[PDB]
Amino acid sequence: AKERPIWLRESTVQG
Amino acid sequence: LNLLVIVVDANPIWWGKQALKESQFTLSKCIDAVMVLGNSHLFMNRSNKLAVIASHIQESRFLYPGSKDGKYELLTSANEVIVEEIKDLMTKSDIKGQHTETLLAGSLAKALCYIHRMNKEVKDNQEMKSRILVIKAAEDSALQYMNFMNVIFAAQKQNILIDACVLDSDSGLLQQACDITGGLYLKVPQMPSLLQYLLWVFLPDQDQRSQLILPPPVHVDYRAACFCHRNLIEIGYVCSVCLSIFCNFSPICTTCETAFKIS
Amino acid sequence: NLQEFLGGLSPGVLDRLYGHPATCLAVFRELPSLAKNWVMRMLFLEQPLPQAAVALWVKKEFSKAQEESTGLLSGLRIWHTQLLILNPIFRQNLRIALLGGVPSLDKYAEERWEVVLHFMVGSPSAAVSQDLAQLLSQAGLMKSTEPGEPPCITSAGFQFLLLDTPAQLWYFMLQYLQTAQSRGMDLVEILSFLFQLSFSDSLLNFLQHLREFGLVFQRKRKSRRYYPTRLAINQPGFIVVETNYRLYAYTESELQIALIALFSEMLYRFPNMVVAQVTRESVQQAIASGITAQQIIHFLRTRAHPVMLKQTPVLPPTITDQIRLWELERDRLRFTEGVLYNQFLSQVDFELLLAHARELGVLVFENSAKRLMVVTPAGHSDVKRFWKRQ
Amino acid sequence: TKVDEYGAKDYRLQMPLKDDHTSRPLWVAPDGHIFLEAFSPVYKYAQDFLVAIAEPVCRPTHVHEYKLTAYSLYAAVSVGLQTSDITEYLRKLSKTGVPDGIMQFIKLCTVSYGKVKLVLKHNRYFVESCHPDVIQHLLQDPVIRECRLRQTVSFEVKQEMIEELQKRCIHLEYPLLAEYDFRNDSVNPDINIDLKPTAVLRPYQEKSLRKMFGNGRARSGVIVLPCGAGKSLVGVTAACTVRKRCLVLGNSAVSVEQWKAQFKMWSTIDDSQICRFTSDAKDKPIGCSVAISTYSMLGHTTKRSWEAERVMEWLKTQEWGLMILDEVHTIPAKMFRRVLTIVQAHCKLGLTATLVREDDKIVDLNFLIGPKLYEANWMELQNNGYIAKVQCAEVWCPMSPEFYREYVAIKTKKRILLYTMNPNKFRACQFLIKFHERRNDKIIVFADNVFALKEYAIRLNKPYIYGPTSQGERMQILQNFKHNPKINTIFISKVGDTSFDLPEANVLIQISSHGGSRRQEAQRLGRVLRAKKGMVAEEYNAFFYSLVSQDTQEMAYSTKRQRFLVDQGYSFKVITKLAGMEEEDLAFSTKEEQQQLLQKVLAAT
Ligand SMILES: [Zn+2]
Repeated sequence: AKERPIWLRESTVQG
Repeated sequence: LNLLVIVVDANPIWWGKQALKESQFTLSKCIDAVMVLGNSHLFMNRSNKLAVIASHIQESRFLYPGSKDGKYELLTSANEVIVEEIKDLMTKSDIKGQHTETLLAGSLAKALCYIHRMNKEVKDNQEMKSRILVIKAAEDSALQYMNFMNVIFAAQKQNILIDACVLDSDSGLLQQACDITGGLYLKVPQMPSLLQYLLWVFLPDQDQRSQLILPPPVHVDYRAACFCHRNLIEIGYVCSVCLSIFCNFSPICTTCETAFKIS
Repeated sequence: NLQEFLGGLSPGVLDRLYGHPATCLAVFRELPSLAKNWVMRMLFLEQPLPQAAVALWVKKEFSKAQEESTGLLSGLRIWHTQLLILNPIFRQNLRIALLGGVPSLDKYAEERWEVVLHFMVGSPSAAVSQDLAQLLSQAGLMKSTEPGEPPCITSAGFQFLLLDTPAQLWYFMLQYLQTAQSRGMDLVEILSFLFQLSFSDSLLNFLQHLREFGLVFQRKRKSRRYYPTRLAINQPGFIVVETNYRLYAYTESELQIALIALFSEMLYRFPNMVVAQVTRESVQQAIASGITAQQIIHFLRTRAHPVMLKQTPVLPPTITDQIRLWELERDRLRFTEGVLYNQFLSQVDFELLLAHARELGVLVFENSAKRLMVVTPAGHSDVKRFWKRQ
Repeated sequence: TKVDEYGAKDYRLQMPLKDDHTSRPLWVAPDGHIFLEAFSPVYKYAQDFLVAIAEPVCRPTHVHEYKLTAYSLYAAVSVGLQTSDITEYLRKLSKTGVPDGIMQFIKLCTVSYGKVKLVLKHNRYFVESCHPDVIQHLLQDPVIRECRLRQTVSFEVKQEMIEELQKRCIHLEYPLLAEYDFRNDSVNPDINIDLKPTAVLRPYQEKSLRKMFGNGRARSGVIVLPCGAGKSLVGVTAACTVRKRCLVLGNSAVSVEQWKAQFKMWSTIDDSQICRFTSDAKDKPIGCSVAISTYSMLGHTTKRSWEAERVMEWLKTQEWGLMILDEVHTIPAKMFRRVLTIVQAHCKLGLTATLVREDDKIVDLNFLIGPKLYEANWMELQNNGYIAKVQCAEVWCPMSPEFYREYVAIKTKKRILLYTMNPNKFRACQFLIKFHERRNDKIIVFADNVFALKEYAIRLNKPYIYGPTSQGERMQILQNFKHNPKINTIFISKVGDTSFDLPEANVLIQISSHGGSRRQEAQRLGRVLRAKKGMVAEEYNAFFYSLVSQDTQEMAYSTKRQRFLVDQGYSFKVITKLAGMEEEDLAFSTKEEQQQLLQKVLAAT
């Protein structure tokens, strides 16, 4: 639990 | 990569019996077929490597550790070395009437340790899938069972496939050997057309063997017998020391001399 | 790939190209998984066999491998249905190919290719060769337009520059072959030599060009015998990337510094190190020159110092994302030539024209709500002809 | 001096390369810049030496960047490192030699130190010097004579002109010595202050204190430490070690209150011996010695109460063993800097957490107080767990079309109120707060524009705080935030970054920014650095979001604002889009709502 959010875990840039 | 090892059973007694019989098949053609198989195996890829072992009643010797005809240099070296070494081995040989059965267990032992040596020296980056394409040509010896079984179990543990290619005779020990390690077992009845078999059944490596249709395995009769008679027995009375299959209940098994206590 | 190159060929050139010495073996090695086995199987057969046997000789699982292998070798025309016996010429040649019938060199190849790249970039000091210059100019990666002035570097040139040495050299030789046909050099004769390496006037000129590229070196005043370099048959990184867009590269060869300066601002140059900064100015300069962020990321990754290999990913996410965003901003405004329509009396005619444009591929964008669309000038003539025909 | 075909300067013919360069992990540029390797086995030793002689400017994970100057070299000599003691080891460590320029610079800087010493005795500042030639050739300029009040040669100097003379000597190549020999000082009796065993000093705190106390005489300087790192504890320890009268200067009422609380908590000194020289509450400042006041308290220029005159005259008359100044970044201000000359102190220690500003007045701090003694490594503290790891992020919010239309159309500066308030950022913050609220993470929203803060707070019905907010309501809101589970977010205005003791928060969203202010950015970031009871560095429990609007001046301010943080080493990750925003229902989901907000913004005027 208490896992990091997706948008911080991995790059959200379209590339 | 793949390291193939061809264990040719070149027993002079049997092959010279063929020579006397003047049959179509000859040891020269057998060696040529094995040579072609090795050349094709190395043909498959640069990383692939091979070796050859010849078997005799006395000992077993390795047959393998420019472009005059416009030939590939490496396969040319293989052709020359194997031809010269096999002719030397066959030409020079002592005579011992007492021992005439072909020796195969020691040849397989040399093979196994050779694969271990190559596996140690090769870089850890590339994985090596070794194989032993045993080609039997004569009946096996009863006295060799224990050693051959030990080498087979060593092969099982070391993950090497014993592909037996017996011809002219069905050695139950060899078929039992290949069954344990999962190697294919093909009994070619057409000796002149042997090479077509190798390029189709044996030549494909373990990587592609599963995704390919090959002759179904032969049923293996895992028989057991008493040391009294050597006859098939379904119930064995072994002790805790000999681990020997015996005939019937006895006060003490001869091979043990233990002080068995009745009850 | 070499598979693409050989696939793009006619049967008549194919069978001739299947020379006795090496081609039958070099094309054999290409055979990925199963075609090799099938070739060995039908290497000693003089009688063609039905296709159903080949179809059923692979288990139900992994049949896609069988289909792809059969299609690839049908393209190569190794066999013919004849109703699947192999080509007799290929069979004979392959049977003849199967029991029938250095430290200074690598440095030389490295140095020669490095000087070639130095000339490719605007290096004041570089090896001079008119044939090499014109060959690169006609390779599509360079344009001069003025013999007196040294040629500049086109957009494709930078993309080629940032590629890795293996892919770079392979593409360069691909262009060499394509231009060899244009200049009139026989393609088959030169091609067979490359295969023979991995084991006439045209031959001498071709070998001279190869020696200029650094793949081969006679070493005996241009003698008949040649000793190919490692690159003829076909390393640790040095850049350290920070989280503040700072690059510390352990580079002594000027080529690496020039490559880094193509997309970064240089700050200091130490004898065994150089400091550069990846700023908007430099990155957008490279993107304008023609590079795309993928090449820069790949280049920095491949030339990655061992120190940063431990961290996963090797390149910091912030650096990678910033480079990608910088390239995207440049092409925020996407330009596409087209012709607009106005004053559609009826939507039925507009829809019919839309269907016609979709069928011909002329349409680029359409707006049903506003009853309008855009057509490229190439399709403008077609749609105008349709309108005139009514 | 030599420039290659590219921007970088050429040093091929400048200095050589050591054969055992791989063994040597240190570089030395002629300009003074030094690049250390954080992967070398001797990295710790190199770090200690380079921190001793140079001040960091960039310390990323792999290759640290230090630059040395006259003040840093003077600090090294103060901790007793001679020119050979530093240069010999610098040459040994250097993998490419030491340029002659740096060699001569080091020699000159080290030799030009200690010749002139400034010592205040009996409320008189004497410029002592064992060497007389220094004074003989130092009295060339008329400013010295007019400044002066009208071996071991010393002369009294005017109190008011001390700052001017100090800055003059700095460029005159004869730095003044402000070391306090508290060990040998009978004029001012020692105060009864001791450090209780309960206080625990962290290794970096001890190192900073050691650098300050390089010898038996305390050195006057600036120690930069994160707010969560216990700079208050370090200051209390410094005063306790000095064992003489200490005057701590805060910057606001909350600062003075916290300083008094820290003194009582960590020092055995009795409550009656501590006073608060504050107008709202007076605790008999003249009665006791250890005092806490503020810069406005001392430097006030306009009318003074009679009682405050009496206190001020007493403070001026007395001599202080230690003068602690928290938040030194505000000192170079006119009124605040006047306090330095107003009060007399042997050593004026300075503590802070964000020593950065735009106007080039930070350099003045070197002579106003002293060289920057210590500056804690934020990344190393993060690894050691003393400071909560932060997943620094910048959420890019695309601007709404109409909002951008008015923003670009108008050349005025209503854009500050416009781009700070756009539907996309509003939805972004709403969604982010919702996500953290369901995650049980404490949120501290920030916004410079009180108008935007109030609009956001009313729309989200949250307890926004700001300047004119009543103190009682401020305390009530903070107490509810800390205790009440039902509320886990507080919308603080700029007042939050000034000075407070707020509970540790798991996230810190910043919808708006005052501008390109590294000070404000670091100040607000320090709030979430409070280490949790049992967190871990790699868990990245703490988060910081700096929402920005794309294609707007806010992007320029954000990039110019994150410079200090990236210099420390924090990597600000960009977030173009947020997953789940489309599915989650948020306000301003229709054009009409954006239109009403835009009309209100336009009517704001
Ligand atoms: Zn027994």
